[PDB]
Amino acid sequence: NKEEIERIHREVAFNKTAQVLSKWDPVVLKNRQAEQLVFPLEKEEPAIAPIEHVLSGWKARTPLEQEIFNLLHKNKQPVTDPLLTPVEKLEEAKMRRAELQRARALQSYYEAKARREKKIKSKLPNVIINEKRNIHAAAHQVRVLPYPFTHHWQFERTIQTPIGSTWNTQRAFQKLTTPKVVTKPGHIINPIKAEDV
Amino acid sequence: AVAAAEEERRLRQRNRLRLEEDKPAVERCLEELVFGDVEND
Amino acid sequence: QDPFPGPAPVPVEVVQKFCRIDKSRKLPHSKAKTRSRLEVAEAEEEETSIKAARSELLL
Amino acid sequence: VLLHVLFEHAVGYALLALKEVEEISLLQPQVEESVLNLGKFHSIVRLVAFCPFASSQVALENANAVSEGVVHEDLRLLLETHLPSKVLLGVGDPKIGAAIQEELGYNCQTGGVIAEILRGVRLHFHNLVKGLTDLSACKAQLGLGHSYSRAKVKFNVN
Amino acid sequence: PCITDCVMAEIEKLGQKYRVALRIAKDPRFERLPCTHKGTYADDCLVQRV
Amino acid sequence: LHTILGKTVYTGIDHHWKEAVFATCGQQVDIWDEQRTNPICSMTWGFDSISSVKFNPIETFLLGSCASDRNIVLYDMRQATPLKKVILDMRTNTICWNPMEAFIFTAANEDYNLYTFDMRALDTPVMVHMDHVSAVLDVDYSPTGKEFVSASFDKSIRIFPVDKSRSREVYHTKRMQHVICVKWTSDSKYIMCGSDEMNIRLWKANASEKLGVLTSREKAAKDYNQKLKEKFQHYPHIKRIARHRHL
Amino acid sequence: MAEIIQERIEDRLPELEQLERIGLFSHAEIKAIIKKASDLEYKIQRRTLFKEDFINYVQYEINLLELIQRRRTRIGYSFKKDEIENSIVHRVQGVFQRASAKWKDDVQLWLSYVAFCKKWATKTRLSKVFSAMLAIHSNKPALWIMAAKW
Amino acid sequence: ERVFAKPFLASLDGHRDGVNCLAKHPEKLATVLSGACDGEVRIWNLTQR
Ligand SMILES: [Mg+2]
Ligand SMILES: [Zn+2]
Repeated sequence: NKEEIERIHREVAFNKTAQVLSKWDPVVLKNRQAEQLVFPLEKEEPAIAPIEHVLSGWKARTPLEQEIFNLLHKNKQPVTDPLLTPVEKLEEAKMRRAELQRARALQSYYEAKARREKKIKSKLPNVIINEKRNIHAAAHQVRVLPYPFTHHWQFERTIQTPIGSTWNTQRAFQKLTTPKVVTKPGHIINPIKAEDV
Repeated sequence: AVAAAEEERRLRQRNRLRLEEDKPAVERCLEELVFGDVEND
Repeated sequence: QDPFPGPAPVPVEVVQKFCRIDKSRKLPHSKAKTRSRLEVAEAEEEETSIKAARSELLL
Repeated sequence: VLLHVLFEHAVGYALLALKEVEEISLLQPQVEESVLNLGKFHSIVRLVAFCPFASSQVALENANAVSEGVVHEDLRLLLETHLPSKVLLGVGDPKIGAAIQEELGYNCQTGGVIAEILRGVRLHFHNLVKGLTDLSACKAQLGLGHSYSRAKVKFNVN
Repeated sequence: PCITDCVMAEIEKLGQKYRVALRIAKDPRFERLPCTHKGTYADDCLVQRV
Repeated sequence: LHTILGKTVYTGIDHHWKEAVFATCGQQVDIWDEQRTNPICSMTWGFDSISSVKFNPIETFLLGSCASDRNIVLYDMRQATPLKKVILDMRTNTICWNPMEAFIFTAANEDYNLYTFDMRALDTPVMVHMDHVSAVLDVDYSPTGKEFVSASFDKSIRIFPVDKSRSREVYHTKRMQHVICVKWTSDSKYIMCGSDEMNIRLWKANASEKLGVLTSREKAAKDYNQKLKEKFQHYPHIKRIARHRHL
Repeated sequence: MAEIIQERIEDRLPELEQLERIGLFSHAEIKAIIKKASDLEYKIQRRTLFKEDFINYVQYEINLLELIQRRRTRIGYSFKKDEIENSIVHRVQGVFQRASAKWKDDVQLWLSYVAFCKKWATKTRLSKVFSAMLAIHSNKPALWIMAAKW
Repeated sequence: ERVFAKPFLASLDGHRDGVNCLAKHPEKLATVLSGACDGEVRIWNLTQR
């Protein structure tokens, strides 16, 4: 009948979906245990581009650059460096890979050449203790035993370490006061995306 | 591992011995720039 | 082959000077949730003491 | 909030980069010190490019283009060179922003946080570009003010 | 008629019991004039405008 | 730009995060394309007035829903069939997805409570939040995914940590009544509430932070204060001052 | 005051202690280096700043690098380059970046930075330095000629 | 912290019926949309209030 067919479709659908969601368990557990989280999650390219990235962007408009480029492309010579200038991440692609290997082999040769002349150029008994409790001071001590601590000595261990800059070095102090959540003031925070795809 | 640390201490001492006995004049010029000229005795 | 592999060691005695944890007690903990917190506490104490031991050269 | 701002001055064109800013509460008593105080402004804004004008006649040519809202060749040369090619470029004039987006693929925004950033740049401009040009910034405005005014009215010196 | 910010606040503080008066106060034919006065008391606001 | 005539009164609408598709919830769930005026996919389980529908920001082919039989329905865009249903004691007004955990959502329920669920194991909720005294209307997560804000039929709004059962802070005003809708802004710094006296108010996520640019000494002082508070959070006098909120 | 200075000296401590472990430098030499380093650090963290102080700091670090380089060859110890040499190079790079940010108009400081990058720094750092120079000093063809020549 | 606890910032007015819906703008922080019971939709500038 129609009814029991439908419930089978729900069962097969849920099992496929649950298996999909299981890949997010490693990410969630790591993030909940992380010492510091930076938002937005997406990384940012460093401030200063190292020239070789920049020179790819430029094109030709003046008559000089037109004639230079035309003569280059009609020949086999390339406009820019393959290894130095990165590009956006079939048979022609293999040839460019081969061209990269020859280009990489060349830089080895000149360096292998250079090393030669460099080598060439180089060539209590009486004490009573008041048993009364200090009710004023005890008002400041902790009453309850917080979770997840079972025995009161276990909670005592965590509190011993001082954190002020008076008792600790400056770099030790910074590690002790690392904030849990760090957010850039003006950037939009987006939801997690497949571990940065 | 005690002998390993005991082996290390003499390595420094032998290395330290070799650098004080013979010093080029250029090094003496540099050490005054880096360490200054102070006498405590 | 480097004759001394490890990083620069620090004297144990100066480190013990900057310690405020009672190692004498043998408290039992059978729960992992308690275990994680206690190991962090030793980690925080151990790291802070070591930096002060190196800082003795500043004197 | 990382975005680029284009600031036009009598001495030349300047390109600046914005790192971070508290956008919502910018027009508030405490936060306004972000742009007013020179040290805090240097924390969030840097000068990435500067192309000064060679001569007074060149400065007059750019002044005419900016008033008309067209993209002069001097402006386009600076923009094409040091801007990577997903880019937000801030302009003070909506018309020049539309012309840039037609000439080049950058996205232009004319209002919002950018309006407050430009006032911060204008107030602290002499400090950022100090020493990069031979002729002083204060004299650059005084010299251009006359030559721009003579052109409009067809002044005859005889 | 003119409605100040000081007067409009006093209506809002009255609660839901005076909701009808609040809806009549927001009438597009009215003139809504602002005031930057540190407080809510309105008698001092009007006499100063007068 | 375009208008679509319909036969039933729709109650809610949300848009796909990435694929230019919007779904609306009326008497039965429909999925609509911007370049397609009829619903391409129609989802139904029972005969009900569905109040709200929400897309999932992670694994964006999932859906969430709340209906009039005090039940929550989870759908699936790709396979075009509902996944699972859970019935509570009372109707849930709104459902909100956690933007950093794909399988967590929080439902605002009318029994003065908030329920956090893990959609894999829906038999029991993960946590219960119970500091409100009237019907909770809408919830919304902070973009950091560690906190959310809830509006109530009572004239107050609270902020809860996802792992705790109690409210961290409460906001209230004599002029503000029956907060209906609340949205946490995208930079995790401000909270805005939409209420029924015709005013929208803007609140701060943290009531003591300094919004402007800071110096190294101020930043060092700010972090030192925060670590001090959590170190001594269990002592009696620290608790008394910190948790005292005037109502 | 000395909060930032103390941070920098504690950052400088580990390579000095490793140098003590090498046997290259004696303990009194380490004390003298720490003293002069603190004295030079106090100069460049003041509210009133001068270029002479940055130049003196850079020159002291260069002299220390040369002394270490001369002593390593005599000893014959070539290990742990990263712990000492690279740490000093990053500190000097930070000093140069701060100095160049303060004084953009001075070409001579830029050329000093370029020469140091050629002598001790990775080629990508020199590429970034040339890009930063050509960003603000595009009106001097000689800078373009040097950049192309490199 | 208790001395400096000042959460209120500003209030926006202009709707003539109770607010029922809110939608934030994905690209700009300072733009939000609201919908009232009378049927009008208002776009608000958060920075300019
Ligand atoms: Mg009165
Ligand atoms: Zn008034």
